[PDB]
Amino acid sequence: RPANHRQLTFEEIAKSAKITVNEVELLVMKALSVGLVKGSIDEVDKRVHMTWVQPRVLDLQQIKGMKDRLEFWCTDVKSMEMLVEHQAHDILT
Amino acid sequence: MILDKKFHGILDQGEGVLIIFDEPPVDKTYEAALETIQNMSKVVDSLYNKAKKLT
Amino acid sequence: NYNKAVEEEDKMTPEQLAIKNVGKQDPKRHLEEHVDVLMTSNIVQCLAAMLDTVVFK
Amino acid sequence: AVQKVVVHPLVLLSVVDHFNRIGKVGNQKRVVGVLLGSWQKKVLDVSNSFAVPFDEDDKDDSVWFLDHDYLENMYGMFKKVNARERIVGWYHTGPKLHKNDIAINELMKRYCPNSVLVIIDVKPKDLGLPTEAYISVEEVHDDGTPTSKTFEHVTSEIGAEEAEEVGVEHLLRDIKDTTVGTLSQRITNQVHGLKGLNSKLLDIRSYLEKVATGKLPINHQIIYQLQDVFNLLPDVSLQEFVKAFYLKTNDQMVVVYLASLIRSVVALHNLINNKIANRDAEKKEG
Amino acid sequence: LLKLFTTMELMRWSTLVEDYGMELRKGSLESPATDVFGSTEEGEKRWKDLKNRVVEHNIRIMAKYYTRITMKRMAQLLDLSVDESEAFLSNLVVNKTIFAKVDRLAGIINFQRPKDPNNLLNDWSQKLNSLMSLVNKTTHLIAKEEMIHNLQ
Amino acid sequence: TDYAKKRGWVLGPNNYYSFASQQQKPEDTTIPSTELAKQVIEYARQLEMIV
Amino acid sequence: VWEDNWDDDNVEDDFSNQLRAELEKHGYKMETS
Amino acid sequence: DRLQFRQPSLKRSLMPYFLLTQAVRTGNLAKFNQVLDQFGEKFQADGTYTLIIRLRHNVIKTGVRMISLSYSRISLADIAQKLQLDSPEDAEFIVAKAIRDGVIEASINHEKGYVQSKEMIDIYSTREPQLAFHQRISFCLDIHNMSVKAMRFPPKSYNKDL
Amino acid sequence: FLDTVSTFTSYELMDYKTFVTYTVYVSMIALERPDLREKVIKGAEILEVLHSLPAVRQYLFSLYECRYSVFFQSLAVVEQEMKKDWLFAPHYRYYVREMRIHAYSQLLESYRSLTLGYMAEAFGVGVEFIDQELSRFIAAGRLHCKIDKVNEIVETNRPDSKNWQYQETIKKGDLLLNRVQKLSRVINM
Repeated sequence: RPANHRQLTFEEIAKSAKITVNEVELLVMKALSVGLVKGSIDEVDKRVHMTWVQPRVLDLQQIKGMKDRLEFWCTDVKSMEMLVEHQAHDILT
Repeated sequence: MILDKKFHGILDQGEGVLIIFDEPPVDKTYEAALETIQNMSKVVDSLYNKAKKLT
Repeated sequence: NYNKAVEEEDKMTPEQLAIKNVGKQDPKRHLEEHVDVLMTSNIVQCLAAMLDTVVFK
Repeated sequence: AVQKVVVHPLVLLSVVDHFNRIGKVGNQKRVVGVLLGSWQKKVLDVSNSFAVPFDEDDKDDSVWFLDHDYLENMYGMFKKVNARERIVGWYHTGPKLHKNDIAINELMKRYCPNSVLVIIDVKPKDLGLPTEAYISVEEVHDDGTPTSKTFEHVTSEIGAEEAEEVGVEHLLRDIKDTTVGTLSQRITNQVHGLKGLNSKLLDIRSYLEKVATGKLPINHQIIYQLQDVFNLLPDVSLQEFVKAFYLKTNDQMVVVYLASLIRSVVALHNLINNKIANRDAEKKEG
Repeated sequence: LLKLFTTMELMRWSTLVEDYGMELRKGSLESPATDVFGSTEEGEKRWKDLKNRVVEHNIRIMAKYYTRITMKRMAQLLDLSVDESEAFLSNLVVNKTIFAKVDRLAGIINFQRPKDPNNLLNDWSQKLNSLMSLVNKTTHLIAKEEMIHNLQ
Repeated sequence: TDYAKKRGWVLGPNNYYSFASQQQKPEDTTIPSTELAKQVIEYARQLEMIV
Repeated sequence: VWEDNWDDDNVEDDFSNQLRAELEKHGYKMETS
Repeated sequence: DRLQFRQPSLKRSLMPYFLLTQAVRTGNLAKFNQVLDQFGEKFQADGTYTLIIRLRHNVIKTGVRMISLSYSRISLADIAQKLQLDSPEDAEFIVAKAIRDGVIEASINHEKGYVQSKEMIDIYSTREPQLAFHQRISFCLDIHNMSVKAMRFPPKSYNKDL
Repeated sequence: FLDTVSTFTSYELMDYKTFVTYTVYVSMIALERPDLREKVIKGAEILEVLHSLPAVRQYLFSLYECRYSVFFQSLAVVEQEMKKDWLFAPHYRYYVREMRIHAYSQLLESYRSLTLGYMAEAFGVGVEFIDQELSRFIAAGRLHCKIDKVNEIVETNRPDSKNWQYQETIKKGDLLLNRVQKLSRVINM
């Protein structure tokens, strides 16, 4: 999930890794100890926030989503360029 | 000592919550207020010159 | 600080301007410098829309 | 080794001479010129350069023609008249990177030290910076491909030291200086969207084309960092930056007070002279 | 030494209890352990202040990470009383703990979330992230654009 | 009876519940930034029109 | 200064009906309230 | 009241009306209702007693307006008993009529019979400021901008003849 | 009254003890704690003349010490002595209200939330009187923000520094806006 409330909780980690709640602190401590993730969470209730990460293998849904979000970003920058430049070029030049 | 304004802090009796805060940009509102107060005399003096030259 | 440093004399200007009104003795214009100060101050206004575009998309 | 380089417009105007002395023969191939500079200091500074007869073949790409006697004679005479500049590398005007450039650059890799490569365009239609410093160094690849010549992009800047700014400014008489203010800023704020739109839009087409219709692996490993950096901004909700918008908007209010108050001060001489001058000129006109 | 080098994982010292016991038992190497424990009080200060030194040093290591370890639960996993943890905080007041945030109602501590001046902190982070995306995006774009040229 | 078909609310255990009260989500600061940019365009226009 | 006479007249005139001074009554209201 | 005028005519002319014209601010119904007709001769004998018979019912409106300038939330005993009106119906009704105006905000609550309220009338400081004074910036820059036109055109009207 | 060092017993207009007795009100009320600590507390004038009347020392150390238990019990002497004077009587209402709101701003300045127990025991007065006191001094006096009464504990916020420190110029902006509208009225007429 690249967007749409990336913030998560330990229920998915404990559910997918069949581990108890007392070991998730050592799990994220080892995750930060390896050095592949720099996740720092300022949570109050138990939550799981992550940071920069690399797939390193493959992602096809992120290639298609890369084309969708990339074309959306490009047409939005173009829409702002034509919007501002449209009348701005005619009134200021 | 808080009434003496030696540090940032405030007391509490009902809840006992301690809060420490500060306002760094002090030189903005002072210079701005001085510009407004000094320019008020400019506009008033202008109204005195125009009010003198007209009526 | 320079604006106030000029306004401290601009407070004394309406006296002479209220006494003589004939001839100019000070070679300083006191206007184009403040216009230039406004030009340097318009960078915030011109770049505010830039930050609006960077934040927006 | 080298973090940034300095390229003077004299060599690119020498490429303009390369496009001037053609003679309408109909070849206009990638004429290779011998780039000169100062390799002593860590930063690279190109002062001037010269040319060398370079001709390729139509069908076979591996054909390359250089000259050692002309290079040693131009370098000997140029070093005799100016010993402060020596050979550093070369440059070609071809917009496409051919495979023969490893053999062309390999000669100046054996005889000369590490040569820098610069790719430019034959037509001044590219809006981007025409100069790209490509260092000739061998890098180890993670996938296991054999070690080959790799062209790493080194940043470049176009600046003049003492006189070329005066000469260019005198020959143009149309370009403007920095001139901080309204026009020089709003022009950038209007055309910058096209300055990024033509480059990014021009790149994503061949990119998306070579994603599905691509072969001959192009080091797909860097694409993970590409989309990763593209995903380093996952549409922040701007919740925490609201106070920053209050700070920047407060500075905007400061600019409002400065504009209204300062312009109100400027209105003094106008809104006074307009009366005292018109009434006295009218009462004393006749 | 490797566990004390860096990235000290939160582990139980009971596994090290028998390691120190056999460290006193074996005589082939590091033999003068009884000479280390020669004095009746010096060895007790070295042991108590040693376990204190690591139980504070690991706090100094995890203080860099902003993961909010919730030391209230850590005191439960470590099976120790909160009074000596308050004494550990009495060692932090001289160990430069001025960059922290505590709570009156709960016991959770916060080593982050400052006043966050938008002109310095968010400005710096936005500079590194935005500019890093600008020049970093600039490298692989034309770099890959030059890598795809070899196919012709 | 008439207000149950006119207002269209929920009927709890002998109590009237109120929904959709102060539940509106604030803006994402995207549109007001665009209208602020347009206002800046109007500021360069009106402030610099005669020139 | 006639600007302050609005508040001074507001509280002064407001207390003109009853509890004008009220400072002498606190000494008797301490033990009773 | 009389602040900038010092003459011994409006004082004696205003003495009978003084105690009541100050009594309007506090707004006591039962006592001042008898105080008016107690010694009231001239101001009620002026004729047809129209504006004063409307004032006797305007005391509650000036009082509830003094509440509008006063705290917003209404209690069940303290301020309801203080205003001599113990009725949770017209209290919440009039307060709701003050909520629909848009100048202030309030709320209603019922847990054990008393009317509770969070009484959070905190100003827009650090609470959506851009949407708060956005129209203030646009409007102030529009008025000051047409003022810039009002300092650019008169110079043209000056140099028009020369 | 900063030059009181050069003053002497002048039987012409006012005695020295009457001059100090008259300036102790404008100095005790019209000044804040830093102004007193810099002007009078640092100066030896009040330190020398406090031995004349022991009451003034009580009204100065009690106000500076924030002890209302003796301040309200002994304030009746200030109320009775404040009036029955030639020039100081007609203004006796301003010193009372100004001093009460000054003390309420003094104690309420360093205190964010205040329960009715510590306030009622500190001031030594019933809650029913301070209720209408604060009720009249929040709207009429305009000293702080909205008061809290959900738990019978006075709890204010006072956001008068961060945003209001910049909003102190909006009054000169509106009055200056009407003044430049008048400037537009001077145009052509």
